[PDB]
Amino acid sequence: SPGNCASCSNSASANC
Amino acid sequence: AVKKFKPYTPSRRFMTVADFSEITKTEPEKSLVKPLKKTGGRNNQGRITVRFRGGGHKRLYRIIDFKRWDKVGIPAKVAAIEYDPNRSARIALLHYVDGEKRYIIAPDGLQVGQQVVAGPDAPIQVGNALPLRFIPVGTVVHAVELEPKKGAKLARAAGTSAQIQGREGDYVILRLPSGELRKVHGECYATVGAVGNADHKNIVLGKAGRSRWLGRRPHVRGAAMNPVDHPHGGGEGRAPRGRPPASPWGWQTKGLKTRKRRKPSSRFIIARRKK
Amino acid sequence: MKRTWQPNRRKRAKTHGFRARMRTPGGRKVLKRRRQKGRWRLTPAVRK
RNA sequence: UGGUUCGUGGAGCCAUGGGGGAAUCUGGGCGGACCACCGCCUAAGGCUAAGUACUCCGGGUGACCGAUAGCGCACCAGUAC
RNA sequence: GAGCUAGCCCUGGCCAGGGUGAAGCUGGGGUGAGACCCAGUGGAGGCCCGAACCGGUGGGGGAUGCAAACCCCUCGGAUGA
RNA sequence: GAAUGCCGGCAUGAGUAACGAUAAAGAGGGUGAGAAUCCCUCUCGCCGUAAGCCCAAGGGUUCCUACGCAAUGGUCGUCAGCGUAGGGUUAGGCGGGACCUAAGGUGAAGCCGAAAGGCGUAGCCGAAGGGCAGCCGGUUAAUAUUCCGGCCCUUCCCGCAGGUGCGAUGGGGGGACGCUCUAGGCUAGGGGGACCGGAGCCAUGGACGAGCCCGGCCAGAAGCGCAGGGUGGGAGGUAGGCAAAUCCGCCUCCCAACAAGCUCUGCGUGGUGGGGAAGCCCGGGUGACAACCCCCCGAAGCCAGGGAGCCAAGAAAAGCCUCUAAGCACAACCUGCGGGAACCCGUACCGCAAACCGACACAGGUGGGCGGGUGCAAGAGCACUCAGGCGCGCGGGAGAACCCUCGCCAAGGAACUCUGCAAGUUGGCCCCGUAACUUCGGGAGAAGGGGUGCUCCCUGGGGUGAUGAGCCCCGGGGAGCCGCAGUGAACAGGCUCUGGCGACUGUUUACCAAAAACACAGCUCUCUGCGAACUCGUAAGAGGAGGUAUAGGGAGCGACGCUUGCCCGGUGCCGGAAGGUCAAGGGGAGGGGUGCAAGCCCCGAACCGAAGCCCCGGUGAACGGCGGCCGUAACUAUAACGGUCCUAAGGUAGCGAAAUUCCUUGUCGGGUAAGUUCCGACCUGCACGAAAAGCGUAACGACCGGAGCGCUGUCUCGGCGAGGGACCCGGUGAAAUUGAACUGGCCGUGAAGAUGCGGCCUACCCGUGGCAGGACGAAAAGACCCCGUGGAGCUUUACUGCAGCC
RNA sequence: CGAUGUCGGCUCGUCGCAUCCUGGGGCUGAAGAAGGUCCCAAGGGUUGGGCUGUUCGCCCAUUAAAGCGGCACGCGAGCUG
RNA sequence: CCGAGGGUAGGGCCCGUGACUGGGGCGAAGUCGUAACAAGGUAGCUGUACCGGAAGGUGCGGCUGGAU
RNA sequence: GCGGGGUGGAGCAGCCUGGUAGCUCGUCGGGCUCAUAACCCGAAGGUCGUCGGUUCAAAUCCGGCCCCCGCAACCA
Ligand SMILES: [Mg+2]
Ligand SMILES: [Mg+2]
Ligand SMILES: [Mg+2]
Ligand SMILES: [Mg+2]
Ligand SMILES: [Mg+2]
Ligand SMILES: [Mg+2]
Ligand SMILES: [Mg+2]
Ligand SMILES: [Mg+2]
Ligand SMILES: [Mg+2]
Ligand SMILES: [Mg+2]
Ligand SMILES: [Mg+2]
Ligand SMILES: [Mg+2]
Ligand SMILES: [Mg+2]
Ligand SMILES: [Mg+2]
Ligand SMILES: [Mg+2]
Ligand SMILES: [Mg+2]
Ligand SMILES: [Mg+2]
Ligand SMILES: [Mg+2]
Ligand SMILES: [Mg+2]
Ligand SMILES: [Mg+2]
Ligand SMILES: [Mg+2]
Ligand SMILES: [Mg+2]
Ligand SMILES: [Mg+2]
Ligand SMILES: [Mg+2]
Ligand SMILES: [Mg+2]
Ligand SMILES: [Mg+2]
Ligand SMILES: [Mg+2]
Ligand SMILES: [Mg+2]
Ligand SMILES: [Mg+2]
Ligand SMILES: [Mg+2]
Ligand SMILES: [Mg+2]
Ligand SMILES: [Mg+2]
Ligand SMILES: [Mg+2]
Ligand SMILES: [Mg+2]
Ligand SMILES: [Mg+2]
Ligand SMILES: [Mg+2]
Ligand SMILES: [Mg+2]
Ligand SMILES: [Mg+2]
Ligand SMILES: [Mg+2]
Ligand SMILES: [Mg+2]
Ligand SMILES: [Mg+2]
Ligand SMILES: [Mg+2]
Ligand SMILES: [Mg+2]
Ligand SMILES: [Mg+2]
Ligand SMILES: [Mg+2]
Ligand SMILES: [Mg+2]
Ligand SMILES: [Mg+2]
Ligand SMILES: [Mg+2]
Ligand SMILES: [Mg+2]
Ligand SMILES: [Mg+2]
Ligand SMILES: [Mg+2]
Ligand SMILES: [Mg+2]
Ligand SMILES: [Mg+2]
Ligand SMILES: [Mg+2]
Ligand SMILES: [Mg+2]
Ligand SMILES: [Mg+2]
Ligand SMILES: [Mg+2]
Ligand SMILES: [Mg+2]
Ligand SMILES: [Mg+2]
Ligand SMILES: [Mg+2]
Ligand SMILES: [Mg+2]
Ligand SMILES: [Mg+2]
Ligand SMILES: [Mg+2]
Ligand SMILES: [Mg+2]
Ligand SMILES: [Mg+2]
Ligand SMILES: [Mg+2]
Ligand SMILES: [Mg+2]
Ligand SMILES: [Mg+2]
Ligand SMILES: [Mg+2]
Ligand SMILES: [Mg+2]
Ligand SMILES: [Mg+2]
Ligand SMILES: [Mg+2]
Ligand SMILES: [Mg+2]
Ligand SMILES: [Mg+2]
Ligand SMILES: [Mg+2]
Ligand SMILES: [Mg+2]
Ligand SMILES: [Mg+2]
Ligand SMILES: [Mg+2]
Ligand SMILES: [Mg+2]
Ligand SMILES: [Mg+2]
Ligand SMILES: [Mg+2]
Ligand SMILES: [Mg+2]
Ligand SMILES: [Mg+2]
Ligand SMILES: [Mg+2]
Ligand SMILES: [Mg+2]
Ligand SMILES: [Mg+2]
Ligand SMILES: [Mg+2]
Ligand SMILES: [Mg+2]
Ligand SMILES: [Mg+2]
Ligand SMILES: [Mg+2]
Ligand SMILES: [Mg+2]
Ligand SMILES: [Mg+2]
Ligand SMILES: [Mg+2]
Ligand SMILES: [Mg+2]
Ligand SMILES: [Mg+2]
Ligand SMILES: [Mg+2]
Ligand SMILES: [Mg+2]
Ligand SMILES: [Mg+2]
Ligand SMILES: [Mg+2]
Ligand SMILES: [Mg+2]
Ligand SMILES: [Mg+2]
Ligand SMILES: [Mg+2]
Ligand SMILES: [Mg+2]
Ligand SMILES: [Mg+2]
Ligand SMILES: [Mg+2]
Ligand SMILES: [Mg+2]
Ligand SMILES: [Mg+2]
Ligand SMILES: [Mg+2]
Ligand SMILES: [Mg+2]
Ligand SMILES: [Mg+2]
Ligand SMILES: [Mg+2]
Ligand SMILES: [Mg+2]
Ligand SMILES: [Mg+2]
Ligand SMILES: [Mg+2]
Ligand SMILES: [Mg+2]
Ligand SMILES: [Mg+2]
Ligand SMILES: [Mg+2]
Ligand SMILES: [Mg+2]
Ligand SMILES: [Mg+2]
Ligand SMILES: [Mg+2]
Ligand SMILES: [Mg+2]
Ligand SMILES: [Mg+2]
Ligand SMILES: [Mg+2]
Ligand SMILES: [Mg+2]
Ligand SMILES: [Mg+2]
Ligand SMILES: [Mg+2]
Ligand SMILES: [Mg+2]
Ligand SMILES: [Mg+2]
Ligand SMILES: [Mg+2]
Ligand SMILES: [Mg+2]
Ligand SMILES: [Mg+2]
Ligand SMILES: [Mg+2]
Ligand SMILES: [Mg+2]
Ligand SMILES: [Mg+2]
Ligand SMILES: [Mg+2]
Ligand SMILES: [Mg+2]
Ligand SMILES: [Mg+2]
Ligand SMILES: [Mg+2]
Ligand SMILES: [Mg+2]
Ligand SMILES: [Mg+2]
Ligand SMILES: [Mg+2]
Ligand SMILES: [Mg+2]
Ligand SMILES: [Mg+2]
Ligand SMILES: [Mg+2]
Ligand SMILES: [Mg+2]
Ligand SMILES: [Mg+2]
Ligand SMILES: [Mg+2]
Ligand SMILES: [Mg+2]
Ligand SMILES: [Mg+2]
Ligand SMILES: [Mg+2]
Ligand SMILES: [Mg+2]
Ligand SMILES: [Mg+2]
Ligand SMILES: [Mg+2]
Ligand SMILES: [Mg+2]
Ligand SMILES: [Mg+2]
Ligand SMILES: [Mg+2]
Ligand SMILES: [Mg+2]
Ligand SMILES: [Mg+2]
Ligand SMILES: [Mg+2]
Ligand SMILES: [Mg+2]
Ligand SMILES: [Mg+2]
Ligand SMILES: [Mg+2]
Ligand SMILES: [Mg+2]
Ligand SMILES: [Mg+2]
Ligand SMILES: [Mg+2]
Ligand SMILES: [Mg+2]
Ligand SMILES: [Mg+2]
Ligand SMILES: [Mg+2]
Ligand SMILES: [Mg+2]
Ligand SMILES: [Mg+2]
Ligand SMILES: [Mg+2]
Ligand SMILES: [Mg+2]
Ligand SMILES: [Mg+2]
Ligand SMILES: [Mg+2]
Ligand SMILES: [Mg+2]
Ligand SMILES: [Mg+2]
Ligand SMILES: [Mg+2]
Ligand SMILES: [Mg+2]
Ligand SMILES: [Mg+2]
Ligand SMILES: [Mg+2]
Ligand SMILES: [Mg+2]
Ligand SMILES: [Mg+2]
Ligand SMILES: [Mg+2]
Ligand SMILES: [Mg+2]
Ligand SMILES: [Mg+2]
Ligand SMILES: [Mg+2]
Ligand SMILES: [Mg+2]
Ligand SMILES: [Mg+2]
Ligand SMILES: [Mg+2]
Ligand SMILES: [Mg+2]
Ligand SMILES: [Mg+2]
Ligand SMILES: [Mg+2]
Ligand SMILES: [Mg+2]
Ligand SMILES: [Mg+2]
Ligand SMILES: [Mg+2]
Ligand SMILES: [Mg+2]
Ligand SMILES: [Mg+2]
Ligand SMILES: [Mg+2]
Ligand SMILES: [Mg+2]
Ligand SMILES: [Mg+2]
Ligand SMILES: [Mg+2]
Ligand SMILES: [Mg+2]
Ligand SMILES: [Mg+2]
Ligand SMILES: [Mg+2]
Ligand SMILES: [Mg+2]
Ligand SMILES: [Mg+2]
Ligand SMILES: [Mg+2]
Ligand SMILES: [Mg+2]
Ligand SMILES: [Mg+2]
Ligand SMILES: [Mg+2]
Ligand SMILES: [Mg+2]
Ligand SMILES: [Mg+2]
Ligand SMILES: [Mg+2]
Ligand SMILES: [Mg+2]
Ligand SMILES: [Mg+2]
Ligand SMILES: [Mg+2]
Ligand SMILES: [Mg+2]
Ligand SMILES: [Mg+2]
Ligand SMILES: [Mg+2]
Ligand SMILES: [Mg+2]
Ligand SMILES: [Mg+2]
Ligand SMILES: [Mg+2]
Ligand SMILES: [Mg+2]
Ligand SMILES: [Mg+2]
Ligand SMILES: [Mg+2]
Ligand SMILES: [Mg+2]
Ligand SMILES: [Mg+2]
Ligand SMILES: [Mg+2]
Ligand SMILES: [Mg+2]
Ligand SMILES: [Mg+2]
Ligand SMILES: [Mg+2]
Ligand SMILES: [Mg+2]
Ligand SMILES: [Mg+2]
Ligand SMILES: [Mg+2]
Ligand SMILES: [Mg+2]
Ligand SMILES: [Mg+2]
Ligand SMILES: [Mg+2]
Ligand SMILES: [Mg+2]
Ligand SMILES: [Mg+2]
Ligand SMILES: [Mg+2]
Ligand SMILES: [Mg+2]
Ligand SMILES: [Mg+2]
Ligand SMILES: [Mg+2]
Ligand SMILES: [Mg+2]
Ligand SMILES: [Mg+2]
Ligand SMILES: [Mg+2]
Ligand SMILES: [Mg+2]
Ligand SMILES: [Mg+2]
Ligand SMILES: [Mg+2]
Ligand SMILES: [Mg+2]
Ligand SMILES: [Mg+2]
Ligand SMILES: [Mg+2]
Ligand SMILES: [Mg+2]
Ligand SMILES: [Mg+2]
Ligand SMILES: [Mg+2]
Ligand SMILES: [Mg+2]
Ligand SMILES: [Mg+2]
Ligand SMILES: [Mg+2]
């Protein structure tokens, strides 16, 4: 998931 | 003789406890105890200055008589031998013919019911206290003052003893528990005999909880930390030291001597310790 | 879950109160500033 | 070592943390290492108005603002929150 | 700023019920005396099962939420570090 | 006119999502302008170790009553924790203060620091700990251990009587203590009664009954009784308890001991004072002259400072008692009795929550006590239910897709998939029975089975009582009865075989990782002789430790078993009174400036001159490192063997395609119909290897592999059903997003992926429910990557400083 | 680069034809049967399983056959991870 | 009721076989060294321990079945 | 992609600094021994991987080619 921290777009919820 | 346990839990496999054979009295002398201010390794700033301390059993401090020249000539009776949680030795309760009650630490072989006494004219007998100059050469001895009237400092832990090697002016030569050869002033008091509870060193704590009971909090290796924390910190995966092994504060910790070089007592240490 | 504000009347007065402020140099500068600004209360109110 | 324009510079002067340590005018300091000569001044005690600075306060005046401006506040604002 | 969190200090409190059955002790056997064996008693333990309590393993839901970390099912510890 | 500009206003999305636990509602009657929503009644459902009750914190009038409905309330509202107003909180005994100390804080003395300030003995402060005197009922719309009633008690002042060497911030005793287990006797609480009191009831086939339903107590001073706790008496000596001491301590002597005596609690009784149900009738009245009795169960509470065991060895101070010193013995103190005196603050209400902490009347968080009954082996578990409290502040219909939660399924049974993920299965108790291996404990609930309800008959032991009856608790045997099914509902393990890692129970990235990571007992090295080393601090001062080498610090390794080889050339550390280098300082050959000169001033060689470095040694569980090429045996192949180069020394034992093996799905064997995984082997180990430990290892594991049995909707392959939504109607009514829009398909073109340009094709205008291919859809000025003479953490034999140490 | 979500699987298709099968053919070193090779043909069809994240590949049991490619290595506002 | 035996589950013994692996016996003329028999050129043997391509070596203690 | 190397039969010096190829083993002849090995006395064998260049002169210095080990191949 994008999500966690290797990628960064399209893919998980709010955090920022 | 340590007491073993059957392997009915993983920890009971190896746990050993003292036999408590010599103990004859299981509550302290109310007039000789005061509360021990547990510190947790914190100083008056509130800062941890000795790591990994705290959380042990509650304790009462038993006042010990480390200057037995306080009562020269007045014999006492050994009334009991009791457990002291503030030290490895056992302590002995003394009833002086004075009516005064004091605690000394209990030498090996001291039998309840015997008399002890202190002074220049005392019999060379287990439990008596004399200035070092009056004890025969060859006598093993404990609770040795290091300077006259300053209090017993040497050979106090369970089973330890110093042995008198010879005399040299106002000084006797002692072999300390560490094997160091030192000159101690002859006027210094000492108690003939070794400290009791020699079997102390053969106790196997057996589990982690037993270290917790003693106030010893878990010690964490420098290798387990990060560079902000310790010279040995970091590395990708495990990692050898990668430098001369070091304390958290930078200084080397394998062999680096740390006694102050210009210390005035060097004139009195004959030969540094053995082994 | 347990949130960060856990009101305690004794803790509030002993930490931020008038007499805690006056005890230290930084505490007095707080009162000095809040007076100069015209603050209606120099110090948190707490029932006691 | 600091001060001065002076950052070790030919580095004096003024001050002083450490060491050594006088003299009372035929004594002492200074004039940019030092020396001579020629001058200037009297250290290691103290006080001293005025001319100078500021604007919480009062007043006078604006080729200052005019309610998103002018103080954060023209109004119950260092308030509500 | 340690009213969150982390450690420590002082002082209090809490841990249903059920299971296993160490040492010791007693009796019996054994022996020169012993070690030891058997039974009973006993009730040890970072022992076992399981609420409270403390957790947060797997899955599903939730995802402008009931909630800026929650809900359900399941799961770990539960006299101890 | 643009700054993802700032402030404000108003749009779009849209009458859309949503209206906050799926515990649930229906009718009747009231009130009112208006009622699903307020009040009352009946029926229904939900909690009941709470979703009931009582404290504490926090909150701060939210409490009670009257009058109100603009806003607040996710709808409505006549209602309300909302608006307005009036009312309401009563103490010598409850809590805190006028008492005591704990950590800590502060701090006459004293110490230290440029200033600010930091320490610090006594002392003072500091409590949910110690100490201290109130129990039951009644009363208000709202307070009550507070008011009232009954019955008790405390301290202070004064007085009287009797007694006594009185007297203290001083001495002593006591207060005063852990964990686990636990005796006897009580009480709280509870079950039963064919006994006692009670308004009634007879239904629908039977019952007028030893029937049903309701209740059968609470408090109490002296005394007494039962049960416990605490406590020896006397004398002589005395140098210790920093003065004194008749006290306490120590020695001796006589008497007394599982007693008794004395003293102190608990429980019972106790003069007395209260309470008192169902049902009926309108909170009240009746019942009622209410009765208030017997049996059983029985605490974790009480007697209590009880008993036993264990090691990890379990606050202080005051009250209280005793001793004496000044003093004073007209006093003073003690004891009894009498009169008087007794202050300040809190008290409403919420309190697992709509009133506290979370912006909300928020499915979250919040410490202590009470927490009834029945059945299920027990229990605070589970189901139902009492007292009490609730139906969760939008509703009404409908009966689509699809989603959520749930039930079932023919045949098959892991064929699903990264993976049996998920869900089945198993499931409690009693009995039978249980393997390798093992550290002899374990493995173990191994595995696997059988039993389980009801009725009758016979009978063994316990508790209470009496030894008996009754009640209650553990059982034993025999004969039967019913169903598909007897832990008939609910709560309640699937199992086995075999590897890897870690010994184990523990700990961790609050909020993506619980692990093989950390810790851990244990092992080793090393430092430290005590004003220790080390750590914090400018210091004083602390910690270390009121410890003393069987101790304390640092480091690695990580139960246990068997072990841990070779290299000291480099780095580190240790030892080394020589030698080499070496700064300030000493020394002063010899120069220089200036002056008529005495002199003043400046430079200055040899030489003496620390630590450090050089140098000489030691040292591996210190940092670390542990070869290459060529040849050789009577088949071949391979080399025990040899030659030579190099090194400080050339990897030993053990292990090995491994959590390490690149080539690689190595090769062979096992398991499968089939095996890139797995297990067992082999060894040309790209690139294991011995405390960054090597090889094993019983037990343990929500760790990670592989296999099998059981069973299944995982699947072939889907079907049906339930409820909450989605849908329709009434009420309330968001959101991100948005240059404007009159916003089609193909093939091309275009900054290279076009609704918007070209050519063609297609297309009447506007919606609703649906699906997600496009609008290079939304979100977040890409985390990857580069660039910036941008930043920050970290390292070191990078540079340069500083602390610290020499 | 003020974001054009990145392998594979699943689901859902659709297109190309350089055709794997099925239909029609010519040549054959085509006796028959069965093959070989080339031509026409895209209507429809193109299995289940073991291993591996795999795409691919190998293997088992079958089959008329077990085709090859494109569609942002088709398809994450469709799922998985 | 018992009951051949069938079925489920878990044990014990024997036999055969197994990638690979351990040593053993034997085999006309292989390779390395020379341990033992002479004091076998270090007297030998020995129980144990450790080491080494190999026979062996060395330690500790023992035997004479040891020469002179 | 960068680095080192190629010389009597084997394993290595010489290459840096141009003129001179050396060390151990092996091989050949002769001793010693009954004989073999060990041992002792003599001797032989290399145009320096190859081609091209600089130079008076190349193993040596510089290029190309052949070959042999070694290191590297990272961010996606
Ligand atoms: Mg994001
Ligand atoms: Mg043991
Ligand atoms: Mg044992
Ligand atoms: Mg065990
Ligand atoms: Mg003892
Ligand atoms: Mg005391
Ligand atoms: Mg201390
Ligand atoms: Mg302090
Ligand atoms: Mg420390
Ligand atoms: Mg500590
Ligand atoms: Mg002791
Ligand atoms: Mg000690
Ligand atoms: Mg001395
Ligand atoms: Mg030890
Ligand atoms: Mg302790
Ligand atoms: Mg330790
Ligand atoms: Mg550790
Ligand atoms: Mg680390
Ligand atoms: Mg780390
Ligand atoms: Mg830090
Ligand atoms: Mg750093
Ligand atoms: Mg560091
Ligand atoms: Mg490191
Ligand atoms: Mg690391
Ligand atoms: Mg590594
Ligand atoms: Mg290491
Ligand atoms: Mg290293
Ligand atoms: Mg270091
Ligand atoms: Mg140091
Ligand atoms: Mg020493
Ligand atoms: Mg928290
Ligand atoms: Mg907040
Ligand atoms: Mg709190
Ligand atoms: Mg408070
Ligand atoms: Mg408080
Ligand atoms: Mg507080
Ligand atoms: Mg404070
Ligand atoms: Mg304060
Ligand atoms: Mg100040
Ligand atoms: Mg004001
Ligand atoms: Mg303030
Ligand atoms: Mg200056
Ligand atoms: Mg100057
Ligand atoms: Mg000076
Ligand atoms: Mg004069
Ligand atoms: Mg003059
Ligand atoms: Mg004059
Ligand atoms: Mg002069
Ligand atoms: Mg001057
Ligand atoms: Mg001048
Ligand atoms: Mg002048
Ligand atoms: Mg003067
Ligand atoms: Mg002057
Ligand atoms: Mg305005
Ligand atoms: Mg405005
Ligand atoms: Mg304006
Ligand atoms: Mg103003
Ligand atoms: Mg403004
Ligand atoms: Mg205002
Ligand atoms: Mg707190
Ligand atoms: Mg518990
Ligand atoms: Mg059991
Ligand atoms: Mg038993
Ligand atoms: Mg016993
Ligand atoms: Mg346990
Ligand atoms: Mg169990
Ligand atoms: Mg167990
Ligand atoms: Mg969870
Ligand atoms: Mg699950
Ligand atoms: Mg979230
Ligand atoms: Mg659950
Ligand atoms: Mg458990
Ligand atoms: Mg513009
Ligand atoms: Mg802007
Ligand atoms: Mg704006
Ligand atoms: Mg704005
Ligand atoms: Mg705005
Ligand atoms: Mg406006
Ligand atoms: Mg608006
Ligand atoms: Mg509009
Ligand atoms: Mg609208
Ligand atoms: Mg819409
Ligand atoms: Mg919504
Ligand atoms: Mg909702
Ligand atoms: Mg609601
Ligand atoms: Mg619920
Ligand atoms: Mg539900
Ligand atoms: Mg109805
Ligand atoms: Mg209704
Ligand atoms: Mg209504
Ligand atoms: Mg209405
Ligand atoms: Mg109502
Ligand atoms: Mg009705
Ligand atoms: Mg509030
Ligand atoms: Mg309203
Ligand atoms: Mg309204
Ligand atoms: Mg109004
Ligand atoms: Mg509203
Ligand atoms: Mg709401
Ligand atoms: Mg009305
Ligand atoms: Mg009263
Ligand atoms: Mg008063
Ligand atoms: Mg205070
Ligand atoms: Mg106080
Ligand atoms: Mg108190
Ligand atoms: Mg009180
Ligand atoms: Mg009372
Ligand atoms: Mg009234
Ligand atoms: Mg006590
Ligand atoms: Mg005590
Ligand atoms: Mg206490
Ligand atoms: Mg009672
Ligand atoms: Mg009962
Ligand atoms: Mg006396
Ligand atoms: Mg009446
Ligand atoms: Mg309790
Ligand atoms: Mg008690
Ligand atoms: Mg006592
Ligand atoms: Mg214990
Ligand atoms: Mg105290
Ligand atoms: Mg008188
Ligand atoms: Mg008296
Ligand atoms: Mg007063
Ligand atoms: Mg009240
Ligand atoms: Mg709750
Ligand atoms: Mg409420
Ligand atoms: Mg609500
Ligand atoms: Mg009841
Ligand atoms: Mg049960
Ligand atoms: Mg309870
Ligand atoms: Mg409801
Ligand atoms: Mg609720
Ligand atoms: Mg419909
Ligand atoms: Mg069902
Ligand atoms: Mg059915
Ligand atoms: Mg089925
Ligand atoms: Mg199956
Ligand atoms: Mg099956
Ligand atoms: Mg499978
Ligand atoms: Mg499928
Ligand atoms: Mg079950
Ligand atoms: Mg077994
Ligand atoms: Mg087996
Ligand atoms: Mg097994
Ligand atoms: Mg095993
Ligand atoms: Mg066993
Ligand atoms: Mg056993
Ligand atoms: Mg069993
Ligand atoms: Mg097993
Ligand atoms: Mg039966
Ligand atoms: Mg029945
Ligand atoms: Mg279970
Ligand atoms: Mg681990
Ligand atoms: Mg573990
Ligand atoms: Mg292990
Ligand atoms: Mg461990
Ligand atoms: Mg545990
Ligand atoms: Mg986390
Ligand atoms: Mg947080
Ligand atoms: Mg976080
Ligand atoms: Mg966080
Ligand atoms: Mg875990
Ligand atoms: Mg960790
Ligand atoms: Mg660890
Ligand atoms: Mg170990
Ligand atoms: Mg420091
Ligand atoms: Mg101390
Ligand atoms: Mg073992
Ligand atoms: Mg073993
Ligand atoms: Mg070895
Ligand atoms: Mg070395
Ligand atoms: Mg060396
Ligand atoms: Mg070295
Ligand atoms: Mg190094
Ligand atoms: Mg030197
Ligand atoms: Mg190393
Ligand atoms: Mg290295
Ligand atoms: Mg090295
Ligand atoms: Mg051959
Ligand atoms: Mg070796
Ligand atoms: Mg291998
Ligand atoms: Mg391996
Ligand atoms: Mg490897
Ligand atoms: Mg491989
Ligand atoms: Mg591979
Ligand atoms: Mg294969
Ligand atoms: Mg093979
Ligand atoms: Mg191989
Ligand atoms: Mg490693
Ligand atoms: Mg585990
Ligand atoms: Mg685990
Ligand atoms: Mg399987
Ligand atoms: Mg399905
Ligand atoms: Mg439905
Ligand atoms: Mg309609
Ligand atoms: Mg509407
Ligand atoms: Mg509304
Ligand atoms: Mg437009
Ligand atoms: Mg338009
Ligand atoms: Mg359109
Ligand atoms: Mg269109
Ligand atoms: Mg193009
Ligand atoms: Mg186009
Ligand atoms: Mg168009
Ligand atoms: Mg055009
Ligand atoms: Mg056009
Ligand atoms: Mg068209
Ligand atoms: Mg619609
Ligand atoms: Mg629609
Ligand atoms: Mg779409
Ligand atoms: Mg889509
Ligand atoms: Mg799209
Ligand atoms: Mg775009
Ligand atoms: Mg798109
Ligand atoms: Mg920006
Ligand atoms: Mg950017
Ligand atoms: Mg960004
Ligand atoms: Mg990141
Ligand atoms: Mg990336
Ligand atoms: Mg780039
Ligand atoms: Mg640069
Ligand atoms: Mg630049
Ligand atoms: Mg930069
Ligand atoms: Mg500095
Ligand atoms: Mg981009
Ligand atoms: Mg954007
Ligand atoms: Mg974007
Ligand atoms: Mg032919
Ligand atoms: Mg076709
Ligand atoms: Mg087609
Ligand atoms: Mg692909
Ligand atoms: Mg492949
Ligand atoms: Mg293959
Ligand atoms: Mg065919
Ligand atoms: Mg394709
Ligand atoms: Mg394409
Ligand atoms: Mg491609
Ligand atoms: Mg590609
Ligand atoms: Mg793709
Ligand atoms: Mg996705
Ligand atoms: Mg995908
Ligand atoms: Mg998308
Ligand atoms: Mg899209
Ligand atoms: Mg993932
Ligand atoms: Mg049969
Ligand atoms: Mg042969
Ligand atoms: Mg021989
Ligand atoms: Mg020989
Ligand atoms: Mg020999
Ligand atoms: Mg040897
Ligand atoms: Mg050579
Ligand atoms: Mg060379
Ligand atoms: Mg040359
Ligand atoms: Mg030669
Ligand atoms: Mg040439
Ligand atoms: Mg040439
Ligand atoms: Mg990257
Ligand atoms: Mg990188």
